[PDB]
Amino acid sequence: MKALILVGGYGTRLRPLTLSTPKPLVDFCNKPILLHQVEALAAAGVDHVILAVSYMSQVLEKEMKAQEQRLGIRISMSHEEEPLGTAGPLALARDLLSETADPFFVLNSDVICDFPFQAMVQFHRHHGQEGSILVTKVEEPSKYGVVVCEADTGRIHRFVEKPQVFVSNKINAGMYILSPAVLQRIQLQPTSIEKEVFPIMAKEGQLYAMELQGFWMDIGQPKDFLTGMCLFLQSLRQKQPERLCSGPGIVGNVLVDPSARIGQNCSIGPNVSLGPGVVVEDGVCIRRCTVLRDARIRSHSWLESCIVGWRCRVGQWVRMENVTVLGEDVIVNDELYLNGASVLPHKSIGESVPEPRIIM
Amino acid sequence: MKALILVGGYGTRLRPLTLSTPKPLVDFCNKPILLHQVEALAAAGVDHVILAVSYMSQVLEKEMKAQEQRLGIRISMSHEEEPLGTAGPLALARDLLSETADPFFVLNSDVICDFPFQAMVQFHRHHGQEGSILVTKVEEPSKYGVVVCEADTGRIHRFVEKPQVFVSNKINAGMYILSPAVLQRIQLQPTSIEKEVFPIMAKEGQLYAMELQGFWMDIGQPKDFLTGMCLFLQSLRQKQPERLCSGPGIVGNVLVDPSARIGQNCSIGPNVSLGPGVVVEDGVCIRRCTVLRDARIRSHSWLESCIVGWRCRVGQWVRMENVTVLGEDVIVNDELYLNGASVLPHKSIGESVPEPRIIM
Ligand SMILES: Nc1nc2c(ncn2[C@@H]2O[C@H](COP(=O)(O)OP(=O)(O)OP(=O)(O)O)[C@@H](O)[C@H]2O)c(=O)[nH]1
Ligand SMILES: Nc1nc2c(ncn2[C@@H]2O[C@H](COP(=O)(O)OP(=O)(O)OP(=O)(O)O)[C@@H](O)[C@H]2O)c(=O)[nH]1
Repeated sequence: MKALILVGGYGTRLRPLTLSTPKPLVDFCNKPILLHQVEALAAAGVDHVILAVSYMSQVLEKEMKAQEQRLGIRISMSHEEEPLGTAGPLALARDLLSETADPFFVLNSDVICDFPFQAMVQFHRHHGQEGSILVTKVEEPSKYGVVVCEADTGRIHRFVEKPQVFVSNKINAGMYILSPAVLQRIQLQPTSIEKEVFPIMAKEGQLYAMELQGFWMDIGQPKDFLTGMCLFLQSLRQKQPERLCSGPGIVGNVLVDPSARIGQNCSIGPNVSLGPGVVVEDGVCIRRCTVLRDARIRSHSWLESCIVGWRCRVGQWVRMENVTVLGEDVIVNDELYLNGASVLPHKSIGESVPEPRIIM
Repeated sequence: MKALILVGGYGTRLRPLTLSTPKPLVDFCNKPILLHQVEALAAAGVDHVILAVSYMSQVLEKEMKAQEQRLGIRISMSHEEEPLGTAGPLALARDLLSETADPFFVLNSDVICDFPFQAMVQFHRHHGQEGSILVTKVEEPSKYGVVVCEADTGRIHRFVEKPQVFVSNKINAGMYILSPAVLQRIQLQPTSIEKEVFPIMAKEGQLYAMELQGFWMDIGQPKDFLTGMCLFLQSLRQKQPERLCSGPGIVGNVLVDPSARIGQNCSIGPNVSLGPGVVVEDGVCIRRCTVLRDARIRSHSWLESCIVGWRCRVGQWVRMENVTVLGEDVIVNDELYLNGASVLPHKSIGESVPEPRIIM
């Protein structure tokens, strides 16, 4: 049993992180999201995964070929020149998914959740048709495409792409299991699967919907990165509570790498990830922020709801609030205020940014 | 006699273009800026030109070994692991510029002008001292650092970085002729030369200043890129008037590459440089704009004062004004309006941008 991962290129959202390394290679709770997905996928028992990339990503082939030898499952490498979309990647890796008539996982990279792989296999064997789709609950139907499910069967009736009508609560979760006949329906042109291929299958009624328990987040956006951060630390607190670092100046769910250093007399608040090799100085308050690797946060700073990129240097007495994202190698001078500043990589900030704008 | 070229790392202005190719590799009037500078340096008779990179730029390595076998002059590549700034590159390549006791050029890449190399050599031999600076006029002194000039000697009494006192009209033009004893003064720490080293040479009175006639531009900025493109097409009109393409639907000084295609019944206005392989369709008005290579502009569009990146697709009835820089592979949909839209690469725009803002 095989599994395709969609990890083509350039996540548009969260652009200051995607400009430096690819979107599946950014560090989500001190680990890339692709390592989370292939880690759970080898926990499922999938033999070999296949990864479909349009962007040339030599650092990603380096990481995945080290990870292929690290974990014990093989990794084949679907390579594309022109952006092939989301359906086209199944049709390039076509003959290999045609080699065995057995249902295969199809996964989006930007979703982090608690993966029910074998329960989804068991649902797909229990319903016995072509495609199985994973759906979740949200609180805001006016953002994502709603799907309507029948009770006790989970069959699709209609796939609706726009909101504001309220025919259904449930939302695409980005996990599919597909049969090879679905792949026979997919052509090599760059078209999207969820835009047309899932719509005719829903018009045939071929898809069925399986529901999750909870803890789902697409983290393709930076505010969605921070909410999925918050929910992943809550799920780690409730599954492996010895892995979060606890202490006297530590509040809530805090996960700290062993390479990370935390200074004397500072209160690190709830729902934070500190990357490997970060240096926190004295008097620094960190709440709901994600600090990626080798980023030094100097003394007496205050930081709320932010993404500090790799090898940054925020000075002393900087205030940082409202989901500002720093790119790689961003130096922030002393005594500055950042609110909504999406700062591009290799920038030096000496102004305060009172209002949300992009610094380049 | 040789020349050092500051070439290295991530020009933060002109960023929509900098994120795809390096800053000396962007095409300025159907030619990269570095090919302009090395082309003029080989017209001067410089033996070998050394360029100092800190950003890993393998494509620059690639076009520079192609240009090494093109122009007949050797190219040496000083490599820096972390940023050494603009004085550090003098110190890293310092044993090569210490091999011969000649005065050497050191150049900024973002300056495009009519290069008076041998006149600067004659001026440096006449004044007979340590360092010679090129200076030029400006219309607003409140933007750039001013430098005072004595008549009939050209010596620099004082170097002022900050404006708004009006002691001098003249501005640094980005070309220096330096002795080996300047590079014995120079140090291996990432300091910049125009911060500290030129100020203590001006403090010793050791600097002298040579004045340009006209046609100077620093094109590190996109509006400055368009103004320098206007000035370069004016100087190209007065020097090689048979190289600019003339026609019935062509107004002003227009440079068209031989691979570029221009459709019927369209009005290409003044100061327009079309790159190699661009496709201008039927009824497109383009004034004051720079269209880089492989970019298609579909029918009935209107473009004024804009930089169209590589492999773009501007749709039909699109209006673009106010220095809207499109990055690489930007698909603008039909019937849109862009005013100041500084669009990042690999974007698709479906909305009008009425005010100047950054689209990521
Ligand atoms: N390999 C390949 N992967 C692609 C291509 N287009 C999209 N993908 C992947 O498709 C998956 C899901 O698509 P999206 O949720 O829209 O993510 P995205 O393509 O990164 O776009 P944004 O997140 O909005 O910036 C992502 O993991 C992408 O990496 C492609 O052309 N080639
Ligand atoms: N090779 C090397 N080159 C550098 C470095 N820093 C600056 N340079 C070069 O110094 C030259 C002049 O500096 P600037 O005019 O400020 O240009 P810039 O470094 O591109 O910065 P911006 O144009 O404002 O984005 C440019 O051609 C840069 O390529 C460096 O750290 N390593």
